[PDB]
Amino acid sequence: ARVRNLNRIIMGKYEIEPWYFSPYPIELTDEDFIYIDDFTLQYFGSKKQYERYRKKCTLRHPPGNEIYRDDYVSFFEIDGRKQRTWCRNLCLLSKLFLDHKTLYYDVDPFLFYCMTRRDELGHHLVGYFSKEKESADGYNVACILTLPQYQRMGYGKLLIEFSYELSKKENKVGSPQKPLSDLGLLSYRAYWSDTLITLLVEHQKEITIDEISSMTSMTTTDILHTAKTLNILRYYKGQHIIFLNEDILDRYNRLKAKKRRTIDPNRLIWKPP
Ligand SMILES: CC(=O)SCCNC(=O)CCNC(=O)[C@H](O)C(C)(C)COP(=O)(O)OP(=O)(O)OC[C@H]1O[C@@H](n2cnc3c(N)ncnc32)[C@H](O)[C@@H]1OP(=O)(O)O
Repeated sequence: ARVRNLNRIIMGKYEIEPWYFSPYPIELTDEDFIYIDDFTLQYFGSKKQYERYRKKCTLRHPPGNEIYRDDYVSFFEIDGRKQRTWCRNLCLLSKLFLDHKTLYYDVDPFLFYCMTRRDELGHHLVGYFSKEKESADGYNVACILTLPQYQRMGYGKLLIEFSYELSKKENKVGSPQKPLSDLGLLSYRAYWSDTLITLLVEHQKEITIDEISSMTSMTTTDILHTAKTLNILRYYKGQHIIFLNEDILDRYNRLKAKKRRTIDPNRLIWKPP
């Protein structure tokens, strides 16, 4: 009698192996897989069951308001309390790739911003980031995740950039919840670096900390840490600034050479509560 662990999830054409254990309320059997509907995120122990529900009539995108939509991606804002089932399913899926995550069942305190890529086939959920409706620490992100099958395609940086656009619209600085996984922290460091580098080349050769946080919603701490890492911190005109140098120009051009997609602030149709 085999009592197997969940060793693989079948999502669309993808067969993904979890990185960590997730509390799916499922029976342990001699099989080690479950089906995850790429639209509803519902889990099924049998292909037949999955098929049975797949036929049902359902929207083909996350259950929320589309507050951002460009030719590349869309962002849906979902209130956990309004979509408990879907969000709980999202959290169970997310935990498979997180060392730790708050109780998956309690989604009420969060707002989920799910990003989809649109094809000739429609919407495809590629990642998301949750956010406390009320954060005592002012965290502008709780967990952020790019589904495994879509990682290392630039989606994570888009998720992060979007979280800062919300903060900017809110007229507040923000920073991701600590502690961050290594993957998460390294992604933020790259984003913060790319951001200061782009500002120095496209905005001004010299910029004060205040100006930076005002334009990016990045906190003083994240700005200083990033500036020190790049060796671009100085004192000019009576205050601390970051400055441009050949290294930064080089980095900027290399960044641009990758012709990466970015978020257009003008397409964010959203008002904070
Ligand atoms: C806040 C918190 O509670 S934190 C927890 C953070 N989340 C996790 O740990 C969950 C598991 N991990 C993940 O979901 C992901 O690893 C994340 C979100 C941390 C990062 O997401 P990703 O989609 O992989 O990010 P992204 O692709 O933008 O990262 C850039 C990397 O992709 C590579 N890349 C992007 N597009 C391309 C492309 N077209 N061709 C080749 N490489 C590419 C970059 O070269 C870079 O590699 P590098 O980091 O060694 O320099």
